[PDB]
Amino acid sequence: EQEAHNKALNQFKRKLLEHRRYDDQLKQRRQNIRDLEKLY
Amino acid sequence: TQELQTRAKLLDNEIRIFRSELQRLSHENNVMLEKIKDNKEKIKNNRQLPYLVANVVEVMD
Repeated sequence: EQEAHNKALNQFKRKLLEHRRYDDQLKQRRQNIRDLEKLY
Repeated sequence: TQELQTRAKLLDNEIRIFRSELQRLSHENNVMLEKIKDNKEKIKNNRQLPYLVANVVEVMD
């Protein structure tokens, strides 16, 4: 509440939720390049 | 507060690696789907019927 260090940590918890959203995409798109590279 | 400040200083650089790496994989994964359609048009031309029969007397292996 009073502290201005809680406003600093809220900006980086929106980037941390984006890092969880990005992990599901990156690991799924990387496994699709490994399957298609054995066919290739 | 020192432990939480060091988590915050690291994520200023980190969101740049994730953005640059999702763009690399999505353009590479568009090129892998086009490779397997292009080579398959040339396999299907050679697979054309008719074609002789044989058997394999030996695999040298």
